[PDB]
Amino acid sequence: RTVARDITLLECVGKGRYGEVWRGSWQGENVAVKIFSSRDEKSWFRETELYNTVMLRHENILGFIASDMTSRHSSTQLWLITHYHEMGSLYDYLQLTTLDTVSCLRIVLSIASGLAHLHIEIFGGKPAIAHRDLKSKNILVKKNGQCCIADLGLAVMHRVGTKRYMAPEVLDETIQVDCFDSYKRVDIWAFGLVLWEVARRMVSNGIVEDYKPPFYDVVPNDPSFEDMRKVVCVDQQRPNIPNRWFSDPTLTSLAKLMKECWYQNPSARLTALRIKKTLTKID
Ligand SMILES: COc1cc(-c2cncc(-c3ccc(C4CCN(C)CC4)cc3)c2C)cc(OC)c1OC
Ligand SMILES: COc1cc(-c2cncc(-c3ccc(C4CCN(C)CC4)cc3)c2C)cc(OC)c1OC
Ligand SMILES: COc1cc(-c2cncc(-c3ccc(C4CCN(C)CC4)cc3)c2C)cc(OC)c1OC
Repeated sequence: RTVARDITLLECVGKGRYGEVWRGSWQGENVAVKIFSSRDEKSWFRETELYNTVMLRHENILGFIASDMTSRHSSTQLWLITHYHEMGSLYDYLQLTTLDTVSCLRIVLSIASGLAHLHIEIFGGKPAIAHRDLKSKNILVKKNGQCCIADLGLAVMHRVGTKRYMAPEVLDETIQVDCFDSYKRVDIWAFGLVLWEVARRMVSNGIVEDYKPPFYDVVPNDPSFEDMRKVVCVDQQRPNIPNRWFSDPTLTSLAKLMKECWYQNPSARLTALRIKKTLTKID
């Protein structure tokens, strides 16, 4: 039979230290092609190893299509092919777009759904998985208003995380590295920062906050590990909840939820399943 393996790379939609992501075309259908730098080969190997262990299939997990390794003259080329989400990342989306109560809840419940699916062990099934780099750039927006979680290059089954999103126990090196639940609790911290980023863009009583990344007001751009440790661990700062949220029942409930993702004590934080249940009772 014919194995049509050609992908037409049409436009670059992301470029970083990781490498590049392209919109591509296979048999008339859009795909996303992540081309890895030499620098970040181990991210391709880890995501490939995970998908070779468990073929994750969930509406709120970026859809896997293929892992490709091609021999070149002097190098190895590593591609990850996935579903293509033309609306781009949540980070991208929140820059110009504002949300209402329905769209805000749909976004955050879809993220919680994807995260709970990663975290849960299913017997007969899937191993439990922690993401370890959850942030708004690693979440894609779908046309139906739900999101999907991307980038399992740091995932662990039962490179470091983006420093801005690191939990206190990562920054102070107290994380119980032999305990899988520790890595879940690091994801929940990061989830709470994403929830704050999204909630800011939800309009209430004619008011919205501008898009800002977590800790924009207390660390530099490209904060150092030390910058983050002093804010999060030493001073125990947390993102600001604006007064205007306390006039809106949805943002009042979301403020309480994000507080319960940011406890210094990792074992006090809510689980992804408890976050879903709380979100299904809002509105
Ligand atoms: C190797 O590499 C690439 C392959 C492909 C590709 C292209 N046409 C058809 C296929 C195909 C799928 C599955 C079967 C099955 C049929 C049932 N039978 C019992 C077992 C075998 C056969 C054929 C594939 C896998 C695309 C690629 O790009 C997206 C590839 O490169 C990453
Ligand atoms: C990787 O991704 C894509 C793959 C394909 C694709 C191409 N040829 C053949 C197949 C296939 C056929 C038949 C089986 C069999 C397996 C065992 N049993 C006998 C029942 C079913 C499996 C696989 C597929 C899935 C199409 C795609 O899109 C239209 C893909 O997505 C980009
Ligand atoms: C986070 O990580 C990965 C993401 C993706 C991915 C999947 N769908 C769509 C995208 C995308 C498309 C388009 C835009 C822009 C361009 C046009 N307009 C001006 C605004 C929107 C941005 C983003 C991406 C980047 C694939 C990945 O792997 C193949 C990723 O890595 C795991």
